[PDB]
Amino acid sequence: AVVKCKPTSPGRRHVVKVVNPELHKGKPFAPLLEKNSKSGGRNNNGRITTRHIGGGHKQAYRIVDFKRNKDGIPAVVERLEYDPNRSANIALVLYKDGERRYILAPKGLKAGDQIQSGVDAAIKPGNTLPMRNIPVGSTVHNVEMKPGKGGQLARSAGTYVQIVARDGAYVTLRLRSGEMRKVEADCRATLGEVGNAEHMLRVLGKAGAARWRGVRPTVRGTAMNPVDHPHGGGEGRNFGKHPVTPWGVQTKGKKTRSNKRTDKFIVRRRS
RNA sequence: AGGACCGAACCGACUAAUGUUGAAAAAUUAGCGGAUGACUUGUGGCUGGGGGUGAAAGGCCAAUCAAACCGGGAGAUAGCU
RNA sequence: GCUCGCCGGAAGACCAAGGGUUCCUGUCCAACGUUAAUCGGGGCAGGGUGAGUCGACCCCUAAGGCGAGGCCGAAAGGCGUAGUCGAUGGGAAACAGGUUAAUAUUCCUGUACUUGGUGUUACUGCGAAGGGGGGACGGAGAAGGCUAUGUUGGCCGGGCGACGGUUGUCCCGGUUUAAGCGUGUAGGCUGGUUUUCCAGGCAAAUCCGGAAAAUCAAGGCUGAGGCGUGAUGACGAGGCACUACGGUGCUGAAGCAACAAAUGCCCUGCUUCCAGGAAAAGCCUCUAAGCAUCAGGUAACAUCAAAUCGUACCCCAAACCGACACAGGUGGUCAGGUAGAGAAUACCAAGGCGCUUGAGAGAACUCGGGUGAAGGAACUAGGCAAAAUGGUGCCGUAACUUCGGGAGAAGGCACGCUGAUAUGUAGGUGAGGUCCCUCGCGGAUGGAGCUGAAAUCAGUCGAAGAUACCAGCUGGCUGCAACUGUUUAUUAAAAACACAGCACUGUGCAAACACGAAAGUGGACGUAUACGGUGUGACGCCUGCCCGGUGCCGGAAGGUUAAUU
RNA sequence: AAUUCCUUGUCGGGUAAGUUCCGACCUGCACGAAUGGCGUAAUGAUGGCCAGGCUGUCUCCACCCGAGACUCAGUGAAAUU
RNA sequence: CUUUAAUGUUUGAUGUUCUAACGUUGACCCGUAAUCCGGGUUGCGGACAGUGUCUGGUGGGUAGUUUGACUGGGGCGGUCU
Repeated sequence: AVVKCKPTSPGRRHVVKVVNPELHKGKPFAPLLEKNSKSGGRNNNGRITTRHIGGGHKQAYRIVDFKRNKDGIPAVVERLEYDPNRSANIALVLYKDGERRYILAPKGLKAGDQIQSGVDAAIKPGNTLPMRNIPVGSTVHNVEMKPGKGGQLARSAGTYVQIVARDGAYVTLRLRSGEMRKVEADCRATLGEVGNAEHMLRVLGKAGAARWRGVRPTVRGTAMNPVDHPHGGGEGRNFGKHPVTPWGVQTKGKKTRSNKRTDKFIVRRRS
């Protein structure tokens, strides 16, 4: 739910929280936990490869099952849980055989509801079926791109994919980015939209909030002496050159897609 | 409840005087700021020189930084002293 | 040796790190000590560090490192699998007292305990590089229940006062006692027991998980403290003989209660919040492959073993880092008394010091401070500095405002001591006693004693009652930046850098991008409500005209145009 | 105007007297709308200005307490030449 | 030997399709009590992609260098036969 904190302090006038009581107010399922130590934007060589990353709050990894290959065995939702490693919330489900697993939580899922995977599953939100058996004009999430590896698209808070057509062993999709992609007509997809849609209306409010997320401050570059950045310096605020990345790339329109390996599944890239 | 309030430890270093072959190759005294947090601290670890890191000052990288230090090319070259 | 003065959340005591004999004793004084030196952290010699329980080694791992093969790479070599190292973390066990010139939870006395090996006996399904469980973990807040400890009283011993008073509501001191064993409370959590079935846990499983029934509601786990035991002991103020006044054997009284009470224990708890909170082993269970009048397991007793290294001393400092016996720097632990909100401040206790040149004189001038006639910022670049303000409670409190603030706005009154209300109140604590009982560390009743505010009235001293130390100057107009923050270690803390927010743009995942000759890694065990880059910089009303130029994104008819031919 | 050369712009405010400050005027040498424009409560060891209190800051110094200076003893440097 | 159409042959351009090269940071099995690697099976792509040699364009991202002299100081201007 949406709620705006009160201006009891400078640092709360603009903070906005996304609260939800349905989430489990307790410890998570340990057997599905894994240590996730932070890196800091560095690599095996120790060099900062991705800037603006460091610190943040400790996190343990919740092993999520994006494949959903347990077919013909229904599961009941035990409880909704909070996962820091992603924006959407997850759901601990209990299979009839006694095995529990985590999944992404669709829009209107609850605790106690049932879901089933496979080719003979029902057409309801939260179910997983190969897109071959999904009608056209439907809406799915956690879409696979190659059969067997697991969902890779529409995994975020409120991201959904819409199926537009089915030509052969392929199907055409419009992703949340407006792009029009095609994938094999056997890649499993999960019905419904990921439910955290109020995650975008959130407001951190203060700088320290972004630092809890493991984010580090962003220094522009215009105040970065010429040795450090192309924009560099100058007496005052000159900036009389083209906007450019560090390492010299435009950043203001220049397209940088150079795959040329797929180059078949793209139809309506965007805009 | 709070990057909330006063204020010690703790962390800093705004003003002044002293000191300036100093007690000290940046301190002392008197006041000053933050003080549940983008806080602070111990231990150990990673990043190596046209590179690192940098809430960015051309700042820091062993009292040394507009390209560290040791050795070597090297008895560089010096129409200048 | 008698005094004086200083620290006393240390300038005291115990450690890590680091140093490595500076420790103790004897002896010496050239040099070292900023002076002398009989002294010394100096020289010389001798002596000193005693562990099954402390720590390390050892078992388990974190970040990370190395890395058989392997992948990649002109060579060197780089990345990395299985694995192996790696604490700053997890993992069995000792307390008190006494003792040496110098060591001790290490020696001695007493009382305990833990993990293993072997053997006898009795009863036996044992077994893993595997499965599960557990270990296992955040921040803040909230009390309650205890203790450490302290105060008073009582008890015991001593004392009757260098000057008035002092046999009394007088004065001084002591009033300590552990681990462990046993008891299982305050209290926290969880519903238990039995039978059957099952796509799960890489196969199996009596374990875990899941489903279905009957049957009982009481079963259990965890748990500070207290009590008892340990303890007819030990220690003990002080005695009595030795007594070189350097010191020894024996003896040694009381050894209770109440109140207050922690930041520490119950508490790895409870409650609540988002930023959602290590791993692995030991340990508890499950069985497989396997072994069965075996081997092995369990239980009791018995016996043996528990090695090796460190252990002195300093450790906010003269012993470590600073070239010095240097106003510096240095992590953790113990945290008394009076007043106080307090770990501030003042004065003190234990204890430890007076800072390794002194003596005198009492000029200018300098430094650090104290007071000041009248005037009161006339000083000065500038109220620089200094002076001033300063506490609790009550009344009261502006424009403006994002309605939270502004605000401790401003400003005003009252603060002592004594007595009474009340021979010490309200409150808090709570014994005996009575009653109850599942007879217990119980519940109720009961209120002794202890403890003790705050206010009112009255009276009273002083120039002055927040009397010391401690301890906001205030207000008004205004620029810039929203704010908290960050920065030029060592002349610049700012209007700069960050910032939440906004926008443009790129990126469909083997993502863009970045580090890399490459492999590969990061981004991310993420997937456009995401990530990267750029600029702007809370919020609020808004963000206008121009695509010629440069760049970017697109597009076509033609022209020009590389290697090649 | 953190931007205004001319310039102490002009008027008014405040002062006995105000190149600074405040508020208006516009002739903006050379503001201007996310290298953002105009406002903005709160905040700030921020810049500037005016008041009350306060004072040895000053008129104008005076006296006093201590540490040095001075003298004796012991030890015993330095820049410079 | 001036000339043009169905075939054979030839190479060259486009188009559709296939799989055997190649790719696979898809699935499963084994080495193997191993998310590396390799092998195998299968699927998806598929002669594209990608790499090598050559070549055009772009290229302060990174380098090595240049940027004169006279001169009533230098610069500016002017001059240099």
